[PDB]
Amino acid sequence: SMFSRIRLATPSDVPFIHKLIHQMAVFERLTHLFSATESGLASTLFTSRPFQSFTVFLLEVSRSPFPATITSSPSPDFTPFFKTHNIDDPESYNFSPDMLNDVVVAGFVLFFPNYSSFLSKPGFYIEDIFVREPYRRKGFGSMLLTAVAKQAVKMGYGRVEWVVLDWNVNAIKFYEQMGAQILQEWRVCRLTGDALEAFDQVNI
Amino acid sequence: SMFSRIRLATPSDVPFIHKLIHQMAVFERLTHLFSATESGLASTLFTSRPFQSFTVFLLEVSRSPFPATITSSPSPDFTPFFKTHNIDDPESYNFSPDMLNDVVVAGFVLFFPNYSSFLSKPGFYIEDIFVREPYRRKGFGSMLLTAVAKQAVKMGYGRVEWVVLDWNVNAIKFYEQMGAQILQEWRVCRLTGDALEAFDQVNI
Repeated sequence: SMFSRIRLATPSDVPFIHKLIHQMAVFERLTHLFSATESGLASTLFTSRPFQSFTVFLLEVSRSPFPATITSSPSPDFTPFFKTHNIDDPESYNFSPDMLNDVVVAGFVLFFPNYSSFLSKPGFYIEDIFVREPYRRKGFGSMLLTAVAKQAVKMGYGRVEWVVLDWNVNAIKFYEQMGAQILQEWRVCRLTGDALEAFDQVNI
Repeated sequence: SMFSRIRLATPSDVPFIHKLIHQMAVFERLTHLFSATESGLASTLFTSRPFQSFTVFLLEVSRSPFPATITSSPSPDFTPFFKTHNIDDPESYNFSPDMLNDVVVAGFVLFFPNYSSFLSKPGFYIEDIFVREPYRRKGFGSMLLTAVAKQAVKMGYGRVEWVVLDWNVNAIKFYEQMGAQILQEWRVCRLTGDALEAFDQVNI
């Protein structure tokens, strides 16, 4: 048996969030895009309460059962999610929130509220899901997505949204099986870098 | 001369936000999607400070100059944006935040923070821009977009993002002229309605 739990991240989890983002960049061969720092994460991710703005769920695993609750959870609207599964992790020591306890961080989902004007209802947008290598091929990416959807339902939020690569045919079919719809008409536009910084010069 | 100003919305602006969203739905022939209420907007849009979560800039117009400042602005990171332009508005009385003053609300942009994991930096996502009919064909939609970009630069945010219709060739060219990039590989996925509500039944 391997036990898993999904909980809310708090400021003390910044080292693990930093390392998970780095491993995600390594996995994607995108480390040239990585400039995240622990200070940057610590000063930006936790300026609001969970679900108020940026929110991170952490996936943790253990060979022994987790506690049934988290009494110190940073939100009153959240109780952890759990699953039991029927493994060598050399990086365990860099992912243990309590060095003496047999629990390691295995993945994360980062999400934040979006909004539907026509409904006057918030929803969630999922920005990143990443599961580190020893825990891959076990369905944990889907478990983290499911956790965000379940939280949206508990809170009465209107929609959960994310993006998918046009060619990722297997993920598209997976999302459709869940009842999600791929909105074929929209394209994402991004203003960044020197192009964004040039707006400093507009006389308004 | 017509003077314009872009300021932060506050809870007292809920009636105008409600009516602007409604006019946007009427304009798009999408009123069958409109279920927004003043109470819903009032209880969801203002649970955080400006730029912390959902944020609305309001465009206002006047035949006389605006004050140079807003001392009661709900954010210390914001000063209003202004433009002078070289008109019959029957709906003026439904859009005047102070009935005796010669100022009317003409449009809005609704946006909220997004996040780049690789940068550990927030950005802004623009959800809606709408300018009501007597003030259309005057460049105010671009002015509202510019306001969000300028605010991102002032705050050191990393990117501004939005979506565009694949066939909206003129808007695409406009966004490219500004230096934005259309990311052709991504498609938006949406989980909503009974499909979302079904996640209540997942045993995690």
